[PDB]
Amino acid sequence: IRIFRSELQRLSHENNVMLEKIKDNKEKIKNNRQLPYLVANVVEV
Amino acid sequence: APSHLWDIMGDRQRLGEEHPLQVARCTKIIKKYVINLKQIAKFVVGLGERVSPTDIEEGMRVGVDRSKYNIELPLPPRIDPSVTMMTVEEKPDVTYSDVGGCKDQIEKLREVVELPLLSPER
Repeated sequence: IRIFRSELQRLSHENNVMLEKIKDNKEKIKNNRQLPYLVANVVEV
Repeated sequence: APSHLWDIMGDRQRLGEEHPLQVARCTKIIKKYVINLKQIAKFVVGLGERVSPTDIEEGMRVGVDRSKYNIELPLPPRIDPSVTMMTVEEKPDVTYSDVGGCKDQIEKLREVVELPLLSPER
């Protein structure tokens, strides 16, 4: 009984560790986004 | 003679890159600024260091740097026409006393033109 509840409890902990990597990637995206870009016309999707 | 005094201050205003700005008219204001160049090129920029947020208005020529586009100084709009610059004269030779006669073609003009300009509170 305690084994099934221990895996689900550690699942939220492992998600928080990977969430810090996602937040660090978003900071890299925000650093990669700087106001001076250019505008283009979409041809085909 | 005047060229010698201007060469002293010409170190910061020439060697450094400030003046080489690309002037273009701003279109959309998001408070991201969409500005179309003279070469028909659209881009996105934002405010500067000393640039005030209330100075940028819709449909105004805004100079930006050619390398990394950023707002630097605003400029008065409608810079294209060169014709109306010569239409304004200065100090006409004909004076107010050159018009002869006591008739009504004088007093009627000064009351609807000169009167509201000189005494708007009347």
